[PDB]
Amino acid sequence: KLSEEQQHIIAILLDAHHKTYDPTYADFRDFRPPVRMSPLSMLPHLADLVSYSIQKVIGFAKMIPGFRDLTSDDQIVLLKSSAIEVIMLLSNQSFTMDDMSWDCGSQDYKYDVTDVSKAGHTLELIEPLIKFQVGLKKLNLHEEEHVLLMAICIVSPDRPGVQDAKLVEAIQDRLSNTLQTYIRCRHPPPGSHQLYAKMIQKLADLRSLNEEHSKQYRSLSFQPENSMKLTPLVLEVFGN
Amino acid sequence: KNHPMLMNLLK
Ligand SMILES: CCC(O)(CC)CS[C@@H](C)C1=CC[C@H]2/C(=C/C=C3C[C@@H](O)C(=CCO)[C@H](O)C3)CCC[C@]12C
Repeated sequence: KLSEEQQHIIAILLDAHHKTYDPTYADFRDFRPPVRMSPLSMLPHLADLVSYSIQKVIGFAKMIPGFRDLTSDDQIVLLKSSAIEVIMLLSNQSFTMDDMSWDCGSQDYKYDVTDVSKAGHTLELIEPLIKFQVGLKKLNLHEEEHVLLMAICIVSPDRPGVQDAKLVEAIQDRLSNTLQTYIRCRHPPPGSHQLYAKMIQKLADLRSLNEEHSKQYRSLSFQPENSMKLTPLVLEVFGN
Repeated sequence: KNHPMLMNLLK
């Protein structure tokens, strides 16, 4: 019941993922070094991590079937708004339920609540972010469902500033139907129970996290000396 | 709209 096109779409998204996500995290050594102590000591390191991840999110989006057909301005709008959400999704791969932290290959590059707090964020974001990572982890998505969820997150028509919303929605619909059919044919029970609905709920959760993140980003970036620690791409994307 | 680097990475 999974058509040839839908098996094609999945193969593409999986490939795009493999070419844009490095599970060895080798490049992290290029970042400004993580400093754990106290005042914003993790901002330069995590800011570089984010900036790096935006580049990977961009590379992924471009390989989403139909994404290229959008106008450059719609592409910009979709990436600007979803980037932090897709990074949070991407990060679930490094997130371990063992100690509720993001474990990226080593101890220096192991990130926990106190590391995120030392990036300038409060529990008002961090609590639901971990809550999100745990609940997403519990879903035990196939990698196919993971990459589909990320594509669907990027191509949302209700994003602020979207012009050709009809065209965006058509692209997303084709992806949603690909996901829904995949779960029915490829994801066995009980793991497939209400799985689509739960995955959609996660997209709602990400909107909320995106909103809280923006508020706290405006606070942090409001101060030039902290804004000074970010990267040009992070300012361009998370900025106005 | 005024996103040089984002648009450059998109092309
Ligand atoms: C520095 C402040 C800033 O708000 C950005 C302006 C981000 S802090 C907070 C909100 C946040 C979101 C993603 C989280 C994390 C992501 C982890 C990743 C590691 C790996 O899974 C990965 C690899 C890509 O190769 C992901 O893209 C990102 C864990 C730590 C905390 C991170 C950075």
